[PDB]
Amino acid sequence: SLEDLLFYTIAEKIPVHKFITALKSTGLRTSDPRLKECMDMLRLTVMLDKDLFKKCVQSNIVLLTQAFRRKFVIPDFMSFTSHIDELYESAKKQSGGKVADYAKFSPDLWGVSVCTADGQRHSTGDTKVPFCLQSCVKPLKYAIAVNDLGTEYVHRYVGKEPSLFLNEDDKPHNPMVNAGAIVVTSLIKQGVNNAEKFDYVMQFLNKMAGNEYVGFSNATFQSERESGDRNFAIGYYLKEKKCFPEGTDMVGILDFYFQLCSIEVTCESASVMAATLANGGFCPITGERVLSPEAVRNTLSLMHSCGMYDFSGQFAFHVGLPAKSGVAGGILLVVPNVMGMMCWSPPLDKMGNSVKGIHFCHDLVSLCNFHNYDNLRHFAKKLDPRREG
Amino acid sequence: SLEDLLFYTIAEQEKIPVHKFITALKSTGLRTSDPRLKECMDMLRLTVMLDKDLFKKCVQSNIVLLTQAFRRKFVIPDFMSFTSHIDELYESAKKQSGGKVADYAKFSPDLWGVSVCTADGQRHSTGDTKVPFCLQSCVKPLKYAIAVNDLGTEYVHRYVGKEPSLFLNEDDKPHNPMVNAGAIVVTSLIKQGVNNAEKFDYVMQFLNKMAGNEYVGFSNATFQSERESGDRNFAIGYYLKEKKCFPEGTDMVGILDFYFQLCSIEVTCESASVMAATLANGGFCPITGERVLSPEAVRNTLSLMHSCGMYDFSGQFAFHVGLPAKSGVAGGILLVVPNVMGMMCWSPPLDKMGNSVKGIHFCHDLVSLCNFHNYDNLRHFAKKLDPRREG
Amino acid sequence: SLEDLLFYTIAEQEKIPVHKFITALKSTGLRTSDPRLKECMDMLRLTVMLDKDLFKKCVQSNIVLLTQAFRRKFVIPDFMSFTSHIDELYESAKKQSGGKVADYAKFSPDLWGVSVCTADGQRHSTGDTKVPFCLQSCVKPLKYAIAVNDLGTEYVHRYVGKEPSLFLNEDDKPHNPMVNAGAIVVTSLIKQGVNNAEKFDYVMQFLNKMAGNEYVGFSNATFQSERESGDRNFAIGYYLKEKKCFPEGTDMVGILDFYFQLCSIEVTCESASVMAATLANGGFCPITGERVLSPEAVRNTLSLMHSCGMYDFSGQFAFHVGLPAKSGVAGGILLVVPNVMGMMCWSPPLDKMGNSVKGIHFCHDLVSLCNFHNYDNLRHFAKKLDPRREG
Amino acid sequence: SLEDLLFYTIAEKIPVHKFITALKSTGLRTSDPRLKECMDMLRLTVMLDKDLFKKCVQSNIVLLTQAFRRKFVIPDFMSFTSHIDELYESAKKQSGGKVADYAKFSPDLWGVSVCTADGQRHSTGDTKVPFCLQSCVKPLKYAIAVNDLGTEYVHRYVGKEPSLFLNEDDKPHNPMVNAGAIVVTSLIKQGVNNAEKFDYVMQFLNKMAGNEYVGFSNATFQSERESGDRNFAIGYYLKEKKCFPEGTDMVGILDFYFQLCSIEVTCESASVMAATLANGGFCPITGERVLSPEAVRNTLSLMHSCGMYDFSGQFAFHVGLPAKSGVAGGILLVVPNVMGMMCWSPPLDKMGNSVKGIHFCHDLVSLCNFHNYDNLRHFAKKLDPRREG
Repeated sequence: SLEDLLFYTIAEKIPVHKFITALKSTGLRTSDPRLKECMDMLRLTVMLDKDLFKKCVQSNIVLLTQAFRRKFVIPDFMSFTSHIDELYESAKKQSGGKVADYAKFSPDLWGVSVCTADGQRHSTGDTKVPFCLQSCVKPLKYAIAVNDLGTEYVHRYVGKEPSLFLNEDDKPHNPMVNAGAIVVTSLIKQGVNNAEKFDYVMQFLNKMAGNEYVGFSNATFQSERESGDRNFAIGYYLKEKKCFPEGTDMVGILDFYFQLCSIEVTCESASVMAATLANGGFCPITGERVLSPEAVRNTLSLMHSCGMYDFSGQFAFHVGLPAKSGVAGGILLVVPNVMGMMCWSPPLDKMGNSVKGIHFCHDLVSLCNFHNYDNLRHFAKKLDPRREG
Repeated sequence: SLEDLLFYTIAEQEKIPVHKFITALKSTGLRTSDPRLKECMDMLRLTVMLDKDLFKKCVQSNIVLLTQAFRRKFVIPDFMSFTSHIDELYESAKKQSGGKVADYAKFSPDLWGVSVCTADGQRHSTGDTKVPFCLQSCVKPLKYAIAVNDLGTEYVHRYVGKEPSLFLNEDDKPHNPMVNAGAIVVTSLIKQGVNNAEKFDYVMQFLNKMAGNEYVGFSNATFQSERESGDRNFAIGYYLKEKKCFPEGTDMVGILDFYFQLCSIEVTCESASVMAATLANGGFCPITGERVLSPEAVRNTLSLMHSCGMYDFSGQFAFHVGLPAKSGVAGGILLVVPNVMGMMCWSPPLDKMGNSVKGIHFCHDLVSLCNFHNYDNLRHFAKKLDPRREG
Repeated sequence: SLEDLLFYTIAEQEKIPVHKFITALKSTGLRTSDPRLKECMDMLRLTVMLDKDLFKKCVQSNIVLLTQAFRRKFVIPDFMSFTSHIDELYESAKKQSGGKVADYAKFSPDLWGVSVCTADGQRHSTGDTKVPFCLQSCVKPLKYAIAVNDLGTEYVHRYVGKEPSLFLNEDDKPHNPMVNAGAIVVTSLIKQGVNNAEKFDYVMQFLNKMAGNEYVGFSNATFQSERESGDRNFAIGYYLKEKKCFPEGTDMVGILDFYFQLCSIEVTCESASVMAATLANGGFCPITGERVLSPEAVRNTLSLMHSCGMYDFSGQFAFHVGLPAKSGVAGGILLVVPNVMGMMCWSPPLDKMGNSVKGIHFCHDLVSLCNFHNYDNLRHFAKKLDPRREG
Repeated sequence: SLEDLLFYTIAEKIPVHKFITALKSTGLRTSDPRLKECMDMLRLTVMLDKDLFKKCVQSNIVLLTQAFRRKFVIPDFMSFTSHIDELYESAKKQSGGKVADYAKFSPDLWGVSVCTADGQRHSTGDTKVPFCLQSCVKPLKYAIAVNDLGTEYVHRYVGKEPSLFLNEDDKPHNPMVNAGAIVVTSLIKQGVNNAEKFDYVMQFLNKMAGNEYVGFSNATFQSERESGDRNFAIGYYLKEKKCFPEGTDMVGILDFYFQLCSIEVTCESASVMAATLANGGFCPITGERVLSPEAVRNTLSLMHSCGMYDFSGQFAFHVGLPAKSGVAGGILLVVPNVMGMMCWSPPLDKMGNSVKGIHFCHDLVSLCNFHNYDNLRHFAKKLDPRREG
């Protein structure tokens, strides 16, 4: 039987701690939601045997086996993890950039979290501090919209390419720019009032993050409606051009838009969000299906072309990964079929992207064959974390 | 023993006819003419029943590969079913009879062909895949790969930009190598110093390598037609000369002539499909096993195909198809599906934006069907089918 | 004696009837209601035959001008013939029945009127010149003149540009005061500090001066309509607020409301024609003799009318007509012929570019006929006729 | 009789010199072509009397009277002339600018010539040196074209407004830019070969300048075909777009275009050209009709909008006069109904206009009410040279 087979794999009686260290090794976290029952059993008890063991691991056997038979998308997780630490310390040195002077804390924070498509977790630095999604949320509400309404409908209102405000057919160029994000906001969960629409998006972000940290920054929501002249301008221009769905309260939508920009996450929780996008719309730490593959494909496409503001082409060329930056200092990054990530560092460059975060993404792809158009079979001197030795 | 084990798997009882072994091999998708199969095929022709021993004698040579092929470890294992899908898509697009043909081309509006060469050498064609047509702008990715391979990204991009689009961008570089201006600057970096005839032979050599040595030709008829309406290109040429866009000591009128030549290069669906596959395959020609391009050159070529490869229709195309491709005014669409296969679709009648009507139809169809989109998931892909899997 | 000499020139033998003197005066183009003629007309009404003495008693007052008028030293001396030409042009354009009316306006497609006031006070109208319509964008030159007159070119152009055309130019100033953005910034410089009702009264005062005190009104109907579709203007308003385009401590939503108000101001062809003439006349209202505008303000207003006054049609218009003008969505075209006269043409139906169809027709016609083009020659003007001359 | 009346006007016997000084005073030049016979008579002879006088002045009486009865467009010419000298010395101080590094002489040359619509002449500085028209010729060949073919026809090929190369209807924006000047060149005198076309334009420029200096700089013609890559580029682009008239040799037209750019003039002769444009198409020193009023109106219009390159709007706003600058350092300037001018000074500004020349044009209009939209009746503190005291 599997838990016998596995009992031998890990033994030659078993000391409990010695099984925990074995597990964390595979990349998994003790807290893993899919590992609940097993941890519940172990928490009813310090030295297992085939009967005691089988008793606990029974309910989560398929997963535990796949982790211990090194069948995760990244077999040598410990090795891959120390490279990430190298990349982190390397990007730490880069001390350029200005903080959003309108943000107001320390320019000495920096964090990276990884969540594989298999649930494997890693962090370095300030990964547990909450910060604001800002523009990092634009791909998310877009996914939500398409998930609920579908490509066809959603792109009656917004465009699908890069760049003024309005494209050929008088739609905002795409939903990664404010004009387009504002429109997309007006499509989500119509009819109900804003408070309820908001509760709904928060619920959706919760599934996306496997229920890890998602919060809200009223401080930020106030600064946004505060300095939102530019955004109000766009709003009226959109109203005038009849860009919204019938029966829309435009001033209402802007207010909604600002709340969404003030949603909080951490490197860790966000990395899980990113991971769901890596993973076909399935949240990798709960196994729950959150987004239609169609919403995920569309989101990854437009992140690719339009995710790093003015720097999107340079980025697509040298990095080749769907990412999305935001003004609080985040870079949501997705490596399809492998992992999702969240990089956070307050100081931005001219173009509005986290300086350290940009340094990190470049280094990452220069190291491993994660570039969209890297070949998995011949890739020169890069390394492939997906392979054993 | 490896050729024993395989003898047992194909032998049902202690002698195999030669036609039965041949017929089992064909279905795996390989052609008998496969270059990595030459010795084996020689040995066989030099003889009608093999025993464990007379068979060992004919397969030992290319055994690693004969194994992977019979043990269905190819990139598309059930190649026969995948192939019937290609034919359905082909027939589906054969119906779409829109579009106007280029009028500078004197070709049948009812020519239409598709060829596939997988990253492993598996072949399939259907329709007019043997006729030769000119690459035209389809050549742009190829010669850009050649440039970056001989000179390296850094140098080649001192002279040409790397992004979509008044002819020149901010740094007074043409926008990217997939537009005429960019293509003319790239043309000027290849094989510097030596004369045109040689630069040309040199590229043709390189194309032959990429095509695994199948048909690469040349159409003087077209090359003359090109130089007799290259008013817009001469303009570009003079403007670039003025903005100091070429390397030192470039003869611009000569580069323009070299560039008309390259557009006039000929291929067939089948040979082009092999070229596409070399690009799909990290630089190795998949039917010769030979390294042709630095993977750095292949990544770049692909990047720019995805973003500026379909003329004004690139954005729509990248969103809906998500595959690097390049079209040309002759009716050709070079298509690459990274890690899987290369393709070439040829149908002369173009739509409004300069792309083959049928080739375009076919490309959307292909991705509706299989999870080949750049941003499809290999685990969860809803209703699409994965030709890389078994059940 | 001056009033003797003139008595002799109009007296044919030693007593003049009053109706004969009146009838001779009318033909010179003056109206009896002329403000610089008031005392003379009072004296006359206070009385039917004048002798050398009872006439001296009624003309001494405004004698300088009565002289210039009877001695044909006006800017257009044979005013009666010039007037019949205006009517021909009027009738010529009355035939042109193209164009759509603004649908935000509920006016007869068959309303059409033209008024003339020369730099000397000579008046002529024909068609519906008594009906009141809204200035709309026709007000833009006026309030820009007011700005530059109260504040001076240098200041006013710290806030708005001075050239034809993404809303903002290089220096992040609206392009020019004749487009909505420019107009909204200008609106924000006038009468700073005090409240809107007063700023408004203040402008109306200034318009009354410019119109020699003839009809300036206001349409609340329109002002309400304007504020109920000012989505595009509120957008401009927010964008300007963001780019720090206003002076210190401007209330933007209030400026936008003030600006809708100014668009809703009412005039008639006749009163507007006097305004136009003040602009034609270096700033002096030609029927009151009163200075209303610095000539520095008048030159600028005119410069910008010539270059950005006819919406997207300014370049064509300046080439073919060569006269500063401004149109508005109500159907009005403020026209100035420097040193000669001002005009106002009103016909509600607009063409594709936002200009009155008949007003446009009429303006080209006018310059076909007379050498009034900015760049016609006063000596050699081929087949055109000069209304400033005698034979 | 007129020459009696005039004899008294100038006497109370007449010493010949004393009549010459009297004449030059009115603004006229002794060499005046319309004063030929009179000067011929005086040159058959030193102390006239009514018989002797009448004898000489008879043939040119109408003109001489109009000059001596101060009936010229500028009555107080001597006064107006010293202001011009003020303006000249004022602009002389301004020592910025770079010379066309591709031109190659002294950045210390500077000249202004005036020719009134009445023949009155004045110069200061280097007004007798020949320099190249360069772009200053663009309005001239345009006038020629329209004179011979008419507005309707000529604007089938070129535009009439400011700005890439091609406008809405695929015509160059206007003939003051190279693309448009090249087209206009292809319209002039078709059929005949270039040498003959050129002879014809030279003939036309001769009438325009009252037969004053017009020459040709082969040195310049060679530098032009030399560095003409940009121009060749435009040529092919124009060929491709079918912008030329049927049966045109495009490479031929470019060569023609370069010759025209190498035509020489002086401040003095050019000022006469400008004067013909001021004067309705009549050459003011010969009385000859050279250009249709239609060609003159059109030329003045497009000089107004497009004559000073990028600086055309600034210029139109602050100066209000039709002008046209050229890269050798000329500014052809026209004050309609009054005078024509030529300002020359090698050093250019960023935009390509003579620095001193720009200084001069601004000062000129700030002084006198010559601005297009100045009022001749109320004009504040400017002076009106057209009026007596």
